[PDB]
Amino acid sequence: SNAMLRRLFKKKYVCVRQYDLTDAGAACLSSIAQYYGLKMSLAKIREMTGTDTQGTNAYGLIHAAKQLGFSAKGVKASKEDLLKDFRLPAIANVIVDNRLAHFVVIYSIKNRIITVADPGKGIVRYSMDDFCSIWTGGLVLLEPGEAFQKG
Amino acid sequence: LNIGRELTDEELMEMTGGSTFSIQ
Repeated sequence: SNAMLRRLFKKKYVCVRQYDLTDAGAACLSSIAQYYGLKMSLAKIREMTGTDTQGTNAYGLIHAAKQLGFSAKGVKASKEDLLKDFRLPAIANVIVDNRLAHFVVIYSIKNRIITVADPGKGIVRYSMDDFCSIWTGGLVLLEPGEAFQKG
Repeated sequence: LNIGRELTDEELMEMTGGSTFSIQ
């Protein structure tokens, strides 16, 4: 017994307190951070990312994350890539009916179903058909750390 | 994770999570 001290060997629910729907961008960043134990609240993330209440852009999000030492990259991946090496909590850009733009946190994509954590919703799982309809493109992939595998 | 390289800033400026499109 005690072969390996698995850090966070259990899945938990990150209870992020929502304020406004524009906070969604900061709430996403918060969700991933707190998921790995990093105490970064969407409130503090809002002032960190320079959250614009008319257009919270991914440009500010990624830079502020990296200011925390939390490495992030803004990449473009297609639906086919979702079935490749997608195993990240990630801030993806979705636009509903070309009207309302929000960020959703991707957890994993399996059986053509994309498991997302929408800051405005609970835990919703969209099929490729549903997801690609609103998801134009744009994923801010987040690194849980640099050499965080070590201890 | 390394999926690829990051794109131009304009792509990130285009990406938004609290914005509204089709302004009309």
